[PDB]
Amino acid sequence: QVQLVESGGGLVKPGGSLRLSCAASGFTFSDYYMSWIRQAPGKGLEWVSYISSSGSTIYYADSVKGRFTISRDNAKNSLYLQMNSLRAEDTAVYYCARDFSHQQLVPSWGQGTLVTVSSASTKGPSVFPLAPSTAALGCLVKDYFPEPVTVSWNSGALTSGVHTFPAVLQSSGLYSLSSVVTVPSSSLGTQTYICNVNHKPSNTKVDKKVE
Amino acid sequence: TNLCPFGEVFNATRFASVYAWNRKRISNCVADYSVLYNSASFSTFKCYGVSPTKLNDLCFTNVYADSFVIRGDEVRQIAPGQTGKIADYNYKLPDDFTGCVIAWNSNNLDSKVGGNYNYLYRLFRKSNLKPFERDISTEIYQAGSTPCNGVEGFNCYFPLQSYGFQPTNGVGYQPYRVVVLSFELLHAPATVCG
Amino acid sequence: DIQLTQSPSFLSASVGDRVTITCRASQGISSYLAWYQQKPGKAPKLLIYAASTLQSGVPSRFSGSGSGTEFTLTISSLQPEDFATYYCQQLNSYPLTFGGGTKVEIKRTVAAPSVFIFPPSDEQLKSGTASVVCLLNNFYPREAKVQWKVDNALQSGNSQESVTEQDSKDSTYSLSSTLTLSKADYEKHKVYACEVTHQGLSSPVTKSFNRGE
Ligand SMILES: *[C@@H]1O[C@H](CO)[C@@H](O)[C@H](O)[C@H]1NC(C)=O
Repeated sequence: QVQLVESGGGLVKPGGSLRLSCAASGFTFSDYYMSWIRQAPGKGLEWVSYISSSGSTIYYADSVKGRFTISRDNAKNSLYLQMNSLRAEDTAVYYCARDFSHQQLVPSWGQGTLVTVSSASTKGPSVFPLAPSTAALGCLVKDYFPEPVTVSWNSGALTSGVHTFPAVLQSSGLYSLSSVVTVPSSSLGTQTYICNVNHKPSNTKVDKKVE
Repeated sequence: TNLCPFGEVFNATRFASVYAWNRKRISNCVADYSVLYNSASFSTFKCYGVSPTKLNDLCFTNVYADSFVIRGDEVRQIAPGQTGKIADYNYKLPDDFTGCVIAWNSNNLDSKVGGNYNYLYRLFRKSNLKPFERDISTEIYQAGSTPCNGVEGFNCYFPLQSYGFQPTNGVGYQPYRVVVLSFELLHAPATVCG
Repeated sequence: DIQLTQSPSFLSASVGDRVTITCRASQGISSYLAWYQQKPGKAPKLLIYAASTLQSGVPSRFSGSGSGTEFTLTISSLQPEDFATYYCQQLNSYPLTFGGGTKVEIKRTVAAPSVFIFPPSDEQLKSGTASVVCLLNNFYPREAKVQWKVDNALQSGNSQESVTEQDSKDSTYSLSSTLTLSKADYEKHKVYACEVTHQGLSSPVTKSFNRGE
């Protein structure tokens, strides 16, 4: 089951540093070249750096040359990126990816990590119900930072009819969210509806029952 | 008179990588070849033209000692008549070779937890090495018919693959330090004796 | 530094239509190319690699072609679940370069927006900032004017909105305009109403509520 689990990431005071880690399973990792490719919010794919299958060879983009240090450990199959002197511009989702073996030109990517380079202290959101008046109820996620939130309705057991929206960046500098789920009007007094928010950046996990 | 600095060659702190194997010229001295044998700390000790006993009883015009690092999977190839990744593209001994090949396991000194990425062999080469030839090229090799423009990429790979030396490795992929003694005889007088 | 030139930037098609995308490389790259499909904020996923060959688990409708400079990706019968951005990647020489990317829309029969409206609950007023929300649910197409009236008075600039992506099933968008008010401005006025205008509606729909049921 080829899979690259990435980890680390998050809110870095500009000028600081962060490490990015990529746990490789499912293949002979020591055969494959590897790469670090970042993607600004809703912009292209920017390749940043790579490392040979043996770690003999290494190159960096001019956008990160000297600033980032890429590395691989081949017994623990991981691949590492040490990012120093982070800028405003360096804010991106960062992806690791197998580029190719000597023999199988078959890429594959990891789930990414939100490297969010700014000066704002992390704040936990507030969660208010969007109670019903077929019926429609929801959840209100307000005043959090940085991204992301995750909303899940009845613990991932209610996924039919959910629309969780994008984060609106308020004038205060804080993100707001909204997540709503439509339901059988008749099933309202019988079935209990609870929304689960989880904000790993501030270690906040709330469960509001909606009624 | 003088002693042969064989102790500088074996017990040296730095060894070179195979592709740039380090050869040193030993001359005008006397060393004990029985004493090298009487180590019994060498895992490999094979001599090819000479008896390890009759070596203290000999004189040659020049003694040549080449020092590099390989892995154990690869030690069987530092021998005449061997074909392999190392035996072809890194360091090849002729078929008339008279000499000794000595190698021991250097995993304690020559590997690191993060990856000792400093020793390298030539995985890719257009043709086989001539015996005792050194290739130091870092041209970006070409496997498939698309050219390379000097950069690496699919079917255009960098010729030098770093050994990924970690101590947790298995025996075959652990570093073995190696020294090859070749013994030359030419019309010039003898300089290395017993 | 091989540049990739991919067209179109944006294509819109209906279910079962044959989408065709072109990526042209600024030099010979002779089949060292892959094709990815990236849903929003998600990892790019592999569909085609080696210019023509279909990854395991990628529906047979997807297909690649080309060698040298001209490369095409083809969806022989588009699906409601192919709404994405599609990139090509050049693997011939590092740095790895990518195509521009092609967004893909799904075209569907007009739908009307079910419009619910929601109050500042009963907790936000402990915080002094009330928030009214207006939900425009399951409409097509993407364009919609939401209008916030507090006592038949137009509110500009105190309202933020965001829109989902196309449903993986029926291609409708949903939208939420969030109005923000101080506790004193929410207590200052009675009728709060949300005026929605959309292609699917013959006349502008307005759901209201009275502070105090
Ligand atoms: C290397 O060191 C050991 C310990 O001093 C010594 O006995 C051995 O003979 C040395 N090797 C050579 C080739 O001199």
